[PDB]
Amino acid sequence: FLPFQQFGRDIADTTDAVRDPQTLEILDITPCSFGGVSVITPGTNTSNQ
Amino acid sequence: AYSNNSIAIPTNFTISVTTEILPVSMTKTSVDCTMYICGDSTECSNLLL
Repeated sequence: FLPFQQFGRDIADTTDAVRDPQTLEILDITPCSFGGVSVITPGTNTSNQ
Repeated sequence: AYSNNSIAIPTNFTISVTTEILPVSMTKTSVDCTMYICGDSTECSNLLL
Protein backbone atom coordinates (compact mmCIF):
# COMPACT_ATOMS: atom_id res chain seq x y z
CA PHE A 1 0.00 0.00 0.00
CA LEU A 2 1.11 3.55 -0.63
CA PRO A 3 2.11 5.51 2.55
CA PHE A 4 -0.98 7.76 2.39
CA GLN A 5 -3.69 5.10 1.71
CA GLN A 6 -5.81 4.31 4.78
CA PHE A 7 -8.32 1.64 3.76
CA GLY A 8 -9.67 -0.04 0.64
CA ARG A 9 -12.77 -1.94 -0.41
CA ASP A 10 -13.42 -4.67 -2.99
CA ILE A 11 -15.80 -4.45 -6.05
CA ALA A 12 -18.70 -5.24 -3.67
CA ASP A 13 -18.03 -2.06 -1.57
CA THR A 14 -17.03 -4.15 1.42
CA THR A 15 -13.77 -3.27 3.13
CA ASP A 16 -10.98 -5.74 2.35
CA ALA A 17 -8.01 -3.87 3.89
CA VAL A 18 -7.09 -1.54 6.77
CA ARG A 19 -3.99 0.25 8.09
CA ASP A 20 -2.96 -0.03 11.75
CA PRO A 21 -4.07 3.14 13.61
CA GLN A 22 -1.32 2.80 16.28
CA THR A 23 1.88 1.62 14.56
CA LEU A 24 2.55 1.44 10.82
CA GLU A 25 1.22 -1.95 9.74
CA ILE A 26 -1.07 -2.94 6.84
CA LEU A 27 -3.73 -5.62 7.31
CA ASP A 28 -6.19 -7.15 4.87
CA ILE A 29 -9.75 -7.92 5.93
CA THR A 30 -10.62 -11.47 5.05
CA PRO A 31 -14.12 -12.54 6.13
CA CYS A 32 -14.49 -15.55 8.41
CA SER A 33 -14.62 -18.89 6.61
CA PHE A 34 -17.90 -20.03 5.17
CA GLY A 35 -19.59 -22.14 2.55
CA GLY A 36 -22.78 -24.07 2.34
CA VAL A 37 -23.68 -26.96 4.59
CA SER A 38 -24.55 -29.98 2.47
CA VAL A 39 -26.30 -32.86 4.22
CA ILE A 40 -26.00 -36.36 2.83
CA THR A 41 -28.72 -38.35 4.55
CA PRO A 42 -31.25 -41.06 3.65
CA GLY A 43 -34.98 -40.72 4.23
CA THR A 44 -36.37 -39.93 7.68
CA ASN A 45 -37.97 -43.39 7.75
CA THR A 46 -34.58 -44.99 6.95
CA SER A 47 -32.15 -43.64 9.57
CA ASN A 48 -30.88 -40.45 11.21
CA GLN A 49 -27.29 -40.73 9.91
CA ALA B 1 -28.32 -26.60 -67.41
CA TYR B 2 -31.87 -27.93 -67.73
CA SER B 3 -32.90 -30.48 -70.36
CA ASN B 4 -35.26 -33.44 -70.50
CA ASN B 5 -32.92 -35.91 -72.17
CA SER B 6 -29.78 -34.75 -70.32
CA ILE B 7 -28.59 -36.22 -67.03
CA ALA B 8 -25.50 -35.76 -64.84
CA ILE B 9 -24.03 -38.62 -62.82
CA PRO B 10 -20.96 -38.25 -60.56
CA THR B 11 -17.82 -40.04 -61.74
CA ASN B 12 -15.80 -39.42 -58.54
CA PHE B 13 -16.35 -38.49 -54.89
CA THR B 14 -14.60 -37.26 -51.75
CA ILE B 15 -14.94 -37.79 -47.99
CA SER B 16 -15.35 -34.49 -46.09
CA VAL B 17 -15.37 -34.17 -42.29
CA THR B 18 -17.03 -31.13 -40.73
CA THR B 19 -17.42 -29.79 -37.20
CA GLU B 20 -20.48 -28.68 -35.21
CA ILE B 21 -19.83 -27.71 -31.60
CA LEU B 22 -22.91 -28.21 -29.41
CA PRO B 23 -22.98 -27.21 -25.72
CA VAL B 24 -24.42 -29.68 -23.20
CA SER B 25 -24.32 -28.24 -19.65
CA MET B 26 -23.37 -24.96 -17.94
CA THR B 27 -21.68 -24.11 -14.63
CA LYS B 28 -23.66 -25.01 -11.50
CA THR B 29 -24.10 -21.95 -9.22
CA SER B 30 -25.96 -21.40 -5.93
CA VAL B 31 -26.30 -17.91 -4.39
CA ASP B 32 -27.27 -17.37 -0.72
CA CYS B 33 -29.84 -14.68 0.06
CA THR B 34 -28.59 -13.82 3.52
CA MET B 35 -24.90 -13.73 2.68
CA TYR B 36 -25.77 -11.70 -0.44
CA ILE B 37 -27.32 -9.05 1.86
CA CYS B 38 -24.64 -9.31 4.57
CA GLY B 39 -23.04 -11.79 6.93
CA ASP B 40 -22.26 -11.77 10.68
CA SER B 41 -25.15 -9.40 11.41
CA THR B 42 -28.62 -10.00 12.80
CA GLU B 43 -29.98 -6.83 11.18
CA CYS B 44 -29.90 -8.40 7.75
CA SER B 45 -31.58 -11.56 9.04
CA ASN B 46 -34.46 -9.94 10.98
CA LEU B 47 -35.22 -7.48 8.23
CA LEU B 48 -34.89 -10.21 5.56
CA LEU B 49 -37.25 -12.74 7.23
